[PDB]
Amino acid sequence: MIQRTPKIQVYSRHPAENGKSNFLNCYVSGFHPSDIEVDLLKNGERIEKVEHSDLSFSKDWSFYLLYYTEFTPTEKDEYACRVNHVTLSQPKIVKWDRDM
Amino acid sequence: GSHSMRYFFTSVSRPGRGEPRFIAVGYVDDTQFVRFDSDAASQRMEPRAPWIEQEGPEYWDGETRKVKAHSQTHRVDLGTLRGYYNQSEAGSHTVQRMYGCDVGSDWRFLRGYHQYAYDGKDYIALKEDLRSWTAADMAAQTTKHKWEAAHVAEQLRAYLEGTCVEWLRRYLENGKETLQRTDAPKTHMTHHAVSDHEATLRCWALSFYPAEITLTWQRDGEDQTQDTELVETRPAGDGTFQKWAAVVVPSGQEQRYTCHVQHEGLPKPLTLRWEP
Amino acid sequence: AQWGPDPAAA
Repeated sequence: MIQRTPKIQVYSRHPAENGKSNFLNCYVSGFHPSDIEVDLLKNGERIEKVEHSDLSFSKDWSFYLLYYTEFTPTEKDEYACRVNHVTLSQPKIVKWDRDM
Repeated sequence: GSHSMRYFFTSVSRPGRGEPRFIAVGYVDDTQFVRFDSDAASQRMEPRAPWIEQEGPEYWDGETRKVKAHSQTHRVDLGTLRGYYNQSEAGSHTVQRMYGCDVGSDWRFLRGYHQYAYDGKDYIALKEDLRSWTAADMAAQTTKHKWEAAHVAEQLRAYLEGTCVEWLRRYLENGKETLQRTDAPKTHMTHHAVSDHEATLRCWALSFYPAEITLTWQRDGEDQTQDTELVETRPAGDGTFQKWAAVVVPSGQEQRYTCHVQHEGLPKPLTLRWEP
Repeated sequence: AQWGPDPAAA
């Protein structure tokens, strides 16, 4: 079995402006096999209402998904994406940074 | 510009009980328009763009029939390939298939493709002339001989050069309001100081469609790829795409550096500079 | 629309 670890980007759908509604995305790509666990976190706690795209893949066969939920950013709230996959020894957390 | 219609299929075996998980998706260019998911309640091919909702019950019935048949072909294939590879009944395995057609700006056929994988490795693919097969190993050569004897390439070639193109044209017309619209990138630059001697300049492209874009840095008018970072183009979630490119510069020398943006929605040169 | 009626088995 080929195993390929997921690349992760965490970002907003629209420009991030504190106090104004938006959508938080976690885009996972480049991975194989397709089994993956992806959570969006608010101040370290799992967000319950998270939807995702239908599984698809690149010409190199690696899979990609978009996980997303509504959110309203603020100065003091922290957001992150947590991913686990058979290639990862422990879950990987990527913090949401509005400059990235 | 150019256009394409592509279908993607993924089947994943569930060896302890039942049939594979099967997920199918179809795209026109970078817009998903249909889906099937074996774990969903409808057991129908389902619309995922407004302009395909024009199609009548005949269409939905035919697309469902085809996708269900396909799912059963993968059921059987996962068995067959398990055996070709002398694998046990214990593990989960994956079959992937993608096929489709590209057309040029005149909407005439340019090329077609049909590729198949087992456990994320190449297995069998149609060659560019759509008349013979590339089989990666001896198992896939067994498949190639089956598909040659049953004249599969001839059927596929007639679909890829004809039917695929015709339906692509129908969709581009019917969905013209979005599918024939280009959304130029919305660009800006930001500046980020690391230390007193180094800064990062980041050049942003937001809200663009289609996803194909080029971002490049120059320094005093010459291409600069050293000390650059370019993230993978990513979906915004509202049908458009995003990308950025960054360059690390000596602080105080920002004005030497220019970001250049090419995209189908831009008729003319876009250049960005940190004068701010 | 999809290629039909059904892909050949591997």
